[PDB]
Amino acid sequence: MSRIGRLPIPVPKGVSVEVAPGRVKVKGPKGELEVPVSPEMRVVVEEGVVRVERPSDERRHKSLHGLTRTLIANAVKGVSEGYSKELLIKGIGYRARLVGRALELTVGFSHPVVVEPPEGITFEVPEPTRVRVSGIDKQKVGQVAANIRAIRKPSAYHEKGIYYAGEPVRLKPGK
Amino acid sequence: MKVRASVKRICDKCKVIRRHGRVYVICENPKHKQRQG
Amino acid sequence: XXXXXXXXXXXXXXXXXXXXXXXXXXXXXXXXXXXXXXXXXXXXXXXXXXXXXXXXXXXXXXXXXXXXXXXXXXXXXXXXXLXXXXXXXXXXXXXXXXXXXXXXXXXXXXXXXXXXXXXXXXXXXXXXXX
Amino acid sequence: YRLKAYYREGEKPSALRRAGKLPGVMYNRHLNRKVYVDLVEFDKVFRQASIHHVIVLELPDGQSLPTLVRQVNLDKRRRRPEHVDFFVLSDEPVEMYVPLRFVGTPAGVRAGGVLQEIHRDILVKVSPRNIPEFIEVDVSGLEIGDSLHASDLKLPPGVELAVSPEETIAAVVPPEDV
Amino acid sequence: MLMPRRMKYRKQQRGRLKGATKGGDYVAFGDYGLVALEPAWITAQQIEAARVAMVRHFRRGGKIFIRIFPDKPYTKKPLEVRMGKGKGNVEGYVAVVKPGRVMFEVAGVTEEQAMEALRIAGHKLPIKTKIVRRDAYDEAQ
RNA sequence: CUGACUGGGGCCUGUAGAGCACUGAUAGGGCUAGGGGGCCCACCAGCCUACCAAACCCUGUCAAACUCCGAAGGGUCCCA
RNA sequence: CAAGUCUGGGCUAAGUGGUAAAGGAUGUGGCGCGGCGAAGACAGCCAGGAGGUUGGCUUAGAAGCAGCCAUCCUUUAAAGAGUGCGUAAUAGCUCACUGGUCGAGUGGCGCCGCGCCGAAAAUGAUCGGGGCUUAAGCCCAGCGCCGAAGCUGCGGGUCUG
RNA sequence: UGGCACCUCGAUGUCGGCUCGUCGCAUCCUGGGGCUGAAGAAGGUCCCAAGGGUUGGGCUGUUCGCCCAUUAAAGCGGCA
Ligand SMILES: [Mg+2]
Ligand SMILES: [Mg+2]
Ligand SMILES: [Mg+2]
Ligand SMILES: [Mg+2]
Ligand SMILES: [Mg+2]
Ligand SMILES: [Mg+2]
Ligand SMILES: [Mg+2]
Ligand SMILES: [Mg+2]
Ligand SMILES: [Mg+2]
Ligand SMILES: [Mg+2]
Ligand SMILES: [Mg+2]
Ligand SMILES: [Mg+2]
Ligand SMILES: [Mg+2]
Ligand SMILES: [Mg+2]
Ligand SMILES: [Mg+2]
Ligand SMILES: [Mg+2]
Ligand SMILES: [Mg+2]
Ligand SMILES: [Mg+2]
Ligand SMILES: [Mg+2]
Ligand SMILES: [Mg+2]
Ligand SMILES: [Mg+2]
Ligand SMILES: [Mg+2]
Ligand SMILES: [Zn+2]
Repeated sequence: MSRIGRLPIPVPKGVSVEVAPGRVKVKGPKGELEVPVSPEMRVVVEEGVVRVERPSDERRHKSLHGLTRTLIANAVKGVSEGYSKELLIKGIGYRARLVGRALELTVGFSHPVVVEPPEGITFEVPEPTRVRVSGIDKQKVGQVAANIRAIRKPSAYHEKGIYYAGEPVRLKPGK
Repeated sequence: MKVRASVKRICDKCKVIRRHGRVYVICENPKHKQRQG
Repeated sequence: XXXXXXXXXXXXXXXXXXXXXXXXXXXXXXXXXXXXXXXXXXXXXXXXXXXXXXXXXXXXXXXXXXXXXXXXXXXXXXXXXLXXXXXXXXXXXXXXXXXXXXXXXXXXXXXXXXXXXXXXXXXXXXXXXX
Repeated sequence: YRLKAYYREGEKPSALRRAGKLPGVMYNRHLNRKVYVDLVEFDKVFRQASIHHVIVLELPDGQSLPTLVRQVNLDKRRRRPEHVDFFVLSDEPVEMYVPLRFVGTPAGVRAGGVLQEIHRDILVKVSPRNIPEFIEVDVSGLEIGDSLHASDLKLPPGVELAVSPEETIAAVVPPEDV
Repeated sequence: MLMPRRMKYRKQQRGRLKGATKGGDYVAFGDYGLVALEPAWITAQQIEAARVAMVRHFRRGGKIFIRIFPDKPYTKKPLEVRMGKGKGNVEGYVAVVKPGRVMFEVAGVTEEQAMEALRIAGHKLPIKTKIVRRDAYDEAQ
């Protein structure tokens, strides 16, 4: 047993954490984020670490302790560019060229899919066989990466899909 | 499988998740996932 | 200490003057032969110093309360657990470090091994004639 | 063994048996004294402490009563004891039912039966000094057709034998083929 | 199925289902027992369906024990027949059971296999039937 | 002043419950009148039956048309 | 719609209350047992995860893994004639068993109260309705109040003695 | 299809068809999705979804049912 929040934060390149009496605003060298906090549970803003403290033991104080700490723990490494989040593509003739930020890509359709990115999402394309989605917040990267998953569904008896790391456990062939 | 009234754990690596009120049971292979309904 | 007493007495009775209290597997250079390189000194000085070990701070606290404390090595870092008894000890130590550190990846001998009612050293254990 | 006792003076006790205090009564020749014992102590000792063992009963007068069980009334759609009749043993060869058991290969283990007729080893009376804890019955080769017990080789060590009958004893049954 | 070969009279009544057990709570034959909890009837089809589900489940060892016997004729009139005009025909003999009575008793079957086998035969019956093991709750003195 | 009802005394029953000693059915176990029979033998001079099975004894049961048992109650009579 | 948003202790997150069963499920709250544990416990991340041994015609094939015998031993600081895959069988992936830098609690149960699914019919839906979540539901209590043509307060008539 | 006999014997018109609709989903298609013994198409099954459609004919008084040509489909029921 170790409830998440019984071990401290401490962060080199010590970004600023303020009060914001119902929420948490985190400002770093790259960007600022936002974490909503339940008002009954008290996170405190001491030197170096960001403490977390729960009143009692029921089904909300025992889970919001750990929710509230861990959503800060994403924002600790989030504002210092600690997320790479590759998306490697398979395919016989598939690629993904970038014009500006709207990433069009050939996934076997009759038209290249134009991906419109939201604010604060960088489509770093080093290769035609693999791209990577960068940004600041982990939710903002994982949601857009799920939108990249929303075009092509992998593991359909063969290749031409995405796996977020590369994991073919697809299924047996059909001959 | 699919929607059943009784839910049992075939091939012991099942995980039983109660989401949105009702009970799902999931694995790696999706031919053994179950919804109670 | 509830079920493990006779098992701790199999390494806390004859261990009055231990030998190879070095490092066990530690990923790089770990047996990978299961005949001579695994038991190391069984190709020369038989099996009288091939550990028996279920402790590093468990029954080692009993060995640190029995006689002296033999030696002091891994207690904060990662180097698993390795014990011995005597057998060769001062004799075939370079052969035991040659079969235990004769290949692997480089030379994974033993960090701080004891030697006859005292203690051993890192340089004297890895690059030692005794 | 080593169970506490109390007193009863003609109470309610259907209302007293709600918190795990079932009533009881003990006797050897006279003094039919009404007691009540605790259910997790009597149940916990009564897990393994069977009829053969002399369960001794501390009493607030300072006596240790060498008792045993006469009957456990099942609650019969609740599976619980209502009232347990204790029996003090005195200077008398009292009656005992000892759960003896069987050890060995039953009928040549692959061609083996069930050997289910335990039936609590019908009766052995005994003095309070020669009372046993365990008597052993082997099942050395007893295959399907012949080699039954029939209580002829039912000479226990000492005191006593079965008094009147020699008829109820275990046997070998065929298995359930498909 | 099975049926009693001789009777004093062919048809008989129904009665009620009250009373606790009237005997049949201690096991005294096997190491386990399937004990009932609700008052109902046990048809010979329910006897056969639960008896086949043992010998088809576990094989080569373990004698099955039944302590139920149907002596009550279930009387049912033919279809599309008006009321009166006597009782109906006899189709299958049923067995009255009380709550807390042990019906099925396995023999020579271990723990993890007898819990499973009594669990399979428990669903063949319309009664909440829990499973009891061999305890010290005999009627010995 | 006898009445409905109630209190103190008797009498009666065979229901609930319980039980197998009676009338029947019964899950097993032991014994085995005997029988397809017999390993097969100058037939009785056997042997185990994993073949069947009468009757008997135990562990266990069920019953409106079974009761060795048996209330709570009801009826009747005497007094208040 | 006349009278407590009464005083206490818990419980329910389903509108259960306010529609019913067999069965199922880390839904919660309470009681008892057992193992483990700061001679460092569970899920974790790394580890030589093994030698007789492809034990034996097993009918092609039996390497732990379709199904058989009578079920082993020894090397070890922990390992079977093997937990699930994957192979026609192979090989291989994970292991039951265990060594640590960590960390103070951790699993199987047997009851018990309220719950969830099971629960789809024909004009417009609802527990009487609106609404109700430390309650305006459910369990144990307590002090009051509302509440009939019932009883008493008073007046009047009739019938019987 | 039944059982019951509760309003209806000073009577509540019975089968079928034409016209006219309306509602439920336990969906025939169209719209999504999971599994598959799903290589693709065509499939099987299950979950949500009743918004719209559900043909023109021969046979018999027929509801139903059997055949011709199509469609993606010629759904099951209630509303005396
Ligand atoms: Mg009088
Ligand atoms: Mg009178
Ligand atoms: Mg009277
Ligand atoms: Mg009678
Ligand atoms: Mg009766
Ligand atoms: Mg009387
Ligand atoms: Mg008011
Ligand atoms: Mg309900
Ligand atoms: Mg309250
Ligand atoms: Mg009045
Ligand atoms: Mg008046
Ligand atoms: Mg009708
Ligand atoms: Mg009538
Ligand atoms: Mg009229
Ligand atoms: Mg008419
Ligand atoms: Mg008419
Ligand atoms: Mg539907
Ligand atoms: Mg359907
Ligand atoms: Mg579709
Ligand atoms: Mg397809
Ligand atoms: Mg519509
Ligand atoms: Mg429509
Ligand atoms: Zn699984």
